[PDB]
Amino acid sequence: MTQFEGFTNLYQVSKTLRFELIPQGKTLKHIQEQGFIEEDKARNDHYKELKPIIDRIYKTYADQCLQLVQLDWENLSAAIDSYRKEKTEETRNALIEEQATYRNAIHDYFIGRTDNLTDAINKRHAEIYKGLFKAELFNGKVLKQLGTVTTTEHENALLRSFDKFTTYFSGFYENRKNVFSAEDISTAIPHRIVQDNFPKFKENCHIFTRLITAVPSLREHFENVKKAIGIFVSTSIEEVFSFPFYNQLLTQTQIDLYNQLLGGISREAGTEKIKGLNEVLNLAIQKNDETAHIIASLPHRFIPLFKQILSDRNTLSFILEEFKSDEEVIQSFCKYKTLLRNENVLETAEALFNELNSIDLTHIFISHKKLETISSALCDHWDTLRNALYERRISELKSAKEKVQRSLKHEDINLQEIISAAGKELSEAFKQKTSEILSHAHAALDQPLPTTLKKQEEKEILKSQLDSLLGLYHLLDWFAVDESNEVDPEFSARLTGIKLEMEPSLSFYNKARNYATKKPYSVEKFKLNFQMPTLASGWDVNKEKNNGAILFVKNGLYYLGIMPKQKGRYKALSFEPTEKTSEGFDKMYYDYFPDAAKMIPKCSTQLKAVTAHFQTHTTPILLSNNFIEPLEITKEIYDLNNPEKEPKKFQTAYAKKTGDQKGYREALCKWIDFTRDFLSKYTKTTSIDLSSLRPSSQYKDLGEYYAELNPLLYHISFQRIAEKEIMDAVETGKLYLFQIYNKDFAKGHHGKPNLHTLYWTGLFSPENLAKTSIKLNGQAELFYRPKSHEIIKDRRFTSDKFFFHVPITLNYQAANSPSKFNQRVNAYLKEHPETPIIGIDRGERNLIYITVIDSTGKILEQRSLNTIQQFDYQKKLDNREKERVAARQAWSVVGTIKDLKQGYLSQVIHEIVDLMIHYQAVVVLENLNFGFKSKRTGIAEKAVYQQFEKMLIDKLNCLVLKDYPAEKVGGVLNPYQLTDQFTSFAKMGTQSGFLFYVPAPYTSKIDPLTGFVDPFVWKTIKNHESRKHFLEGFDFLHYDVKTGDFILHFKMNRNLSFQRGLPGFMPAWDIVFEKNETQFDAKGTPFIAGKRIVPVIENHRFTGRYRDLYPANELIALLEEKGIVFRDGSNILPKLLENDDSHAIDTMVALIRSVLQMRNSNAATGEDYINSPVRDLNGVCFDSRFQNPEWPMDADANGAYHIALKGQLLLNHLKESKDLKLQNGISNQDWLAYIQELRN
RNA sequence: AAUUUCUACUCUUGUAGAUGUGAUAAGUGGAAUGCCAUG
DNA sequence: ACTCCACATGGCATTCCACTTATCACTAAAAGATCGGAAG
DNA sequence: CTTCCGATCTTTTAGTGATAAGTGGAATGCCATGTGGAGT
Ligand SMILES: [Mg+2]
Ligand SMILES: [Mg+2]
Repeated sequence: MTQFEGFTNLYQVSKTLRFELIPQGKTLKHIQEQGFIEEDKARNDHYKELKPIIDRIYKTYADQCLQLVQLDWENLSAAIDSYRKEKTEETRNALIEEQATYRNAIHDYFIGRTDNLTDAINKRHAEIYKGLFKAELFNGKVLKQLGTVTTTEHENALLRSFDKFTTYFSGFYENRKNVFSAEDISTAIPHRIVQDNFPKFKENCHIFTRLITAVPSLREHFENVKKAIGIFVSTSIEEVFSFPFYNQLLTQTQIDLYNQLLGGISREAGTEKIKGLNEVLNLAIQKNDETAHIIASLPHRFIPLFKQILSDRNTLSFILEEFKSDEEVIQSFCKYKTLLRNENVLETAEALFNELNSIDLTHIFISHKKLETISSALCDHWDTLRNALYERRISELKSAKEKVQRSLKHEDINLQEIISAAGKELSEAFKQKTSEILSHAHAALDQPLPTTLKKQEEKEILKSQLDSLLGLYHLLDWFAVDESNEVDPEFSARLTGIKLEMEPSLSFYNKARNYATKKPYSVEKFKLNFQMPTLASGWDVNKEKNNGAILFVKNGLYYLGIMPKQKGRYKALSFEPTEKTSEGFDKMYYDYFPDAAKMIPKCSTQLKAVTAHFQTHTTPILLSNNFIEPLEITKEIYDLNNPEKEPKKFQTAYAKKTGDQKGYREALCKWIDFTRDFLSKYTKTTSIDLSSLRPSSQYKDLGEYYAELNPLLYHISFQRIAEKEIMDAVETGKLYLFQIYNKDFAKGHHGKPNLHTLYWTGLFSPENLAKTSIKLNGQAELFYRPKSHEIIKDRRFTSDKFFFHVPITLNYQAANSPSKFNQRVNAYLKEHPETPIIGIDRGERNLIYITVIDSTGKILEQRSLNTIQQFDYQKKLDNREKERVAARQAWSVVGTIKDLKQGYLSQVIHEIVDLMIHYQAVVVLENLNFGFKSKRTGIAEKAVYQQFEKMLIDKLNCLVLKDYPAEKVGGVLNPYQLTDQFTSFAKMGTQSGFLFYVPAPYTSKIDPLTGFVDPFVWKTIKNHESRKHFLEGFDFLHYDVKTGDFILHFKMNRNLSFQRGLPGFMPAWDIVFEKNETQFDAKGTPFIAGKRIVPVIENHRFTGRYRDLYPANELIALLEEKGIVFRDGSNILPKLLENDDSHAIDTMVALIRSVLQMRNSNAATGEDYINSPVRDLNGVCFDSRFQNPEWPMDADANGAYHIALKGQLLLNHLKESKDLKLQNGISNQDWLAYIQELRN
């Protein structure tokens, strides 16, 4: 009988606690006068300068390695094709093996162990790779093998400024070893080549060959654009899109050339662009030819490749010049404005714009491409000018319409024909517009310039002037000056003169926009090192004089002590432990042996002495260094750890590959005995009570043995020190004493502590000291942030503050990773039938909506989480989102919205977790594609689709409730672990512990009472005869004489060509045009039943705004206008389709589409209800405006309710699942059939 | 209207909830401006 | 107190911003470089 | 006047089994369409 309290101590999690350090006593004088802060600031600055200098070596080596790659890519393409054909486990394993094989084949060039290279080149690559992650980068032991980097004297000084400090780059070495490795890291060069870029290139090749097979002219078009751009002159376009061409496109230059082939080289702005592959395909589609209809079915976009991991991008496009400071942009703009003033732009522009009143307008022309701008700016709509032109061309006349459209689409038009088509109103609006634009330009030129671009007003005035100048340039670009059509000579010459004068303003606008929108400078913290190469990397007492980090405890206040280097040497400061009743500090005594898996072979088998001993003779060697008794290394022990092959004989890989269970068991037992002897004999571990360990032959696998052994090697004890010694040490300057501090260590605190304060207090509590459940970690780091009753706004930023980031580890007694975590949760849900569901719907109108259901589908609690603790967070997020949108267009400080969303979700996660604990339920979420949620966050960044799964999963991974006692599960020492260990979103399955993912579709627009959905898809009824065929497919519809509602019948075996392909459980439906009378809810508000909300499509091409519709009222109005009698209750459908008028059939289809729309939304009045087009067997049509608590209230509440029921389906199928596994997704047919069978 | 830091506050020199840091790399999405086209 | 109206989209290019996603470390001790004093 | 070497400070190192990712596509929906401005 498993229990809900059993979900604890399953896996380790690592957390970082952050505290402010208060300098205690005279330590601030000693840390300031020795210049540690300034030296560490200079060290950080030199590191930031030196990082790209070092990166040049890695980029050069990666280039020189990747130009030598010569592989055959047919096997990987075949593997991907076979995986895409059928998604099964065996083909997935084959694809994983092939990807690993190619990732190793790429990695062999970096190592220098490939057959297809010479021995000298391989030796050079091996000797380059050997010193690539060491101090050989600094002292030139590997730089002279390359030579191409060509470091100058300042770069050499920067490189040698880190003398005896190379281990500062240790984390950089770990970061850069991920790149040159083939261990399936996403941030690796071979993984990027094999798994990221190659599927994109294969899809591009398949797209190209399909496109060429469909139409032959696109081959000539692609050859012409490839010749015109100027890339790959030796390879044809049939050879570029081929598998052997992927031996290139590995270095960044070839990738950028391929991307410029796809996208197109761009010249300077104001000059015609050379099109790309995607651009010319979009141009061919937009022509609306028959070939466009051919292409539209095909997938018509080539996918560009990704950047290489280190090499920077370069392009053939016009990289436009940038300014460097506010002084330069103001001085350059003042010079440009002065130049425009003495050249006298404005009087000759006004002469041009008043010359139209006394000139023959037949010798002037308007550019064809910009007539839409004039139409939008001058008249009520963009279509008015071209509609007038079309009517005028008709008035002076099948094929003639095409001739008129072809004349209007590409040939310039004179202004006299414009003035004949439109009349006096366009003339007066035109001169008014030029007068307004010239007035704006004159006002901009007379207005002085601000000095600096610091505050918003000084940037807004600059934008106001420069946009007016751009508007005058746009107005001046209206006229056509080219010789292809007739034009007055002197006017054209002077017009191109003033346009040539005005040309650089458009580039000036872009330069000022690129400068003015930069992020403002803000002071940031930097890592302190106290002139120590390895400061605070470990708390151990053996390393306490080299690391310097020692913790203390003083009557509940926690202190940190740093002993600096004295005259450049490590003075081993020692403390004498005294009697416990003496007043003073309690020193923390750390005892650790970091990991048995890495430290048993290092201190036993991988010594230089042992390896040198075993390459001449097989006699066992006795080791005496750091051993109380001489330990013996035998021959078979050394060959167990060095088997001259990748799998070792005592590990699970050998047993899986070979199957020799007996040999694996013998090797494992020998290794356990050897580790026991080693831990018995080593001085560091000779006092460890190893009697609690199991015998050697009982362990199933070595990882279990290490997971059991590791908690025994960690220990903390506290020793008393006299206060006089510590005070003398901190006064003399031999010790820097800081107090670990936050809000909860203040004088007057009353309430419950912070969660991290609970972690810190529970780490050093006596019960955790007796048995370690929370582990204090190394690699602590110190940061210094400078300067950026008496209650003061932003008091914390008024002075410099020392920070202290310290990692901790929770659930230390557990394993590193859980052992089949989902099996335990599935077993617990299998043995517990009555388990609720806390299903969640995410959106933007309602940010989070939840519904809690029981096992029988009833509603326990439904509630919108737009407001928590009397704060409507959705309105605040909407205001912030609108402020950011309006601020990024006025060149303001955009700011951050992540903080407010995190604040809102901190409340939401607490409410959801509180319901989880109080109901002992599961949480079902909707499985949304990353593209969809990124698109919806792009449209409105108020939304919380992302940043909600991550916080919920990370909270449930280590859930500590503040109220609960520490010894009880759920306390600070026994956290709840209700989710699987979070590694990455890609590797997450459909179930993560108690959190469930169900498919998204058919959860909102579904009737909760009977499970009806709209069966049609409205894209297939675009034409009138299809509307006739859709109309004759229905059985009947007639007016009920006693209830006043039209009852339309449906049989599901009809209109299969218009259905979306989901036959429901029911064979028939009763679609009802309900009587539009007044109904009252529980609160007494009136509403009209059957009301629908539909956007207006009166223009037949655009989506207008919403309007209220009444299907019964408009239906009876249509039928009374037609005069068709219906009071006898007879079927009207054959009486209706007997006429050939398109208006009646069109409004019939419109009414049917409107009545079948379940979701009715109107953001202006705040209405999100659902009305049901069909009738329940109880004789009540559903309407959520009744607001009965047994049924959902809004549409998002309905969405949450059907997320809950979709997870109810999974839990219902779990009870009959003998394999303790869930379904492999839920098909929409299965879900609809299940819900419609449950309702009926 | 105080906070390691974020969010909502002020019976309380503080309250309630949350908070994995550092480093590196990549991608996505907005906005402005150009070019070719579409309604 | 009513009613009309606000140009929109597709493919690329440049710059700027914000935000997300995916790896590594959470480390004592063995090995190697350096140096001040002893010995020749 | 020159050479060695034991102390001491940086620097590099050692490396387990999680076994996962369970598939089901063939297309849908998953959510919403600027909401706010003006004259008369
Ligand atoms: Mg939903
Ligand atoms: Mg929803």
